[PDB]
Amino acid sequence: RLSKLIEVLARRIWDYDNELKKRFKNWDDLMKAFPEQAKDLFRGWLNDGT
Amino acid sequence: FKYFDDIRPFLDEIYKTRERYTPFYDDRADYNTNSKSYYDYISRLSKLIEVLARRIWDYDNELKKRFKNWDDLMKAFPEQAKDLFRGWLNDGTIDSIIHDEFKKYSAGLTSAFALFKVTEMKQMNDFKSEVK
Amino acid sequence: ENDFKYFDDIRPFLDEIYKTRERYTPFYDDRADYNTNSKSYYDYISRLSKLIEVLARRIWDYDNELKKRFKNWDDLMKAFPEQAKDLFRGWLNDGT
Repeated sequence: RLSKLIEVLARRIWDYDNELKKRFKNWDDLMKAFPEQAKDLFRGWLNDGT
Repeated sequence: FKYFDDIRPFLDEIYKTRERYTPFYDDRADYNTNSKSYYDYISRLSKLIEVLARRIWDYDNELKKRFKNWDDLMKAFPEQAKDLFRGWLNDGTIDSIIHDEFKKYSAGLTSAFALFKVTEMKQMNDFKSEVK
Repeated sequence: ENDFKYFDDIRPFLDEIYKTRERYTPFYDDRADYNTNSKSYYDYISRLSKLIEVLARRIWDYDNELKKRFKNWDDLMKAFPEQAKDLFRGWLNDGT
């Protein structure tokens, strides 16, 4: 039973990896491409309202 | 340090035994009852329950690194917003701010008090026509 | 002053065990074969079992904590244009 239990939580660690590699392929793009996005979104024309 | 290693060469490590030749008739295992096998099995099985907890430490160390990188970039960001605004002032888009600041509000205040003053004057002409 | 005799009322009970600690062999005996029962394998996996389940649950419920921690990332993302326009209206105050 303890062998089955370490197996199933090892599979839980693997789907943490499968989730988290995908999250960091997403996130670090935003942290790499941040200044271009910072120049881009700031030029939106809500500025006259401010 | 994020490495989804692969799933199959870990699930065989829990079902693997070398089975070395420990001799019978020695004092390594005196009574050779089936108890020292249990000790050596469960203690060798609880290695991987340290392993994946170290993997949890790897996750949280990485996320601390991630949010720290974000926090330092947010420290740096007003140094971009300044000189961005200097780009916004040394160009000709001051014609947004001075024209949208000037004309609409000035004409609104002048026409508002002009309408109010002419309406008040019409009220006073009405009032003197009432009085006389 | 002659105070703090808390180091001193220990003295008649600290010489006492030094007296009856090592002068025993004319007064006692070495016989009777007391049995000692000490902890087979079932107490060993007792010592290991609560210890593994108390971190087995505490890595099973890592997902909801991590779910919080990549929820507030997107909370920061949706809070960021507000903070950018709030930063922008700061400098133009002196700017205009």
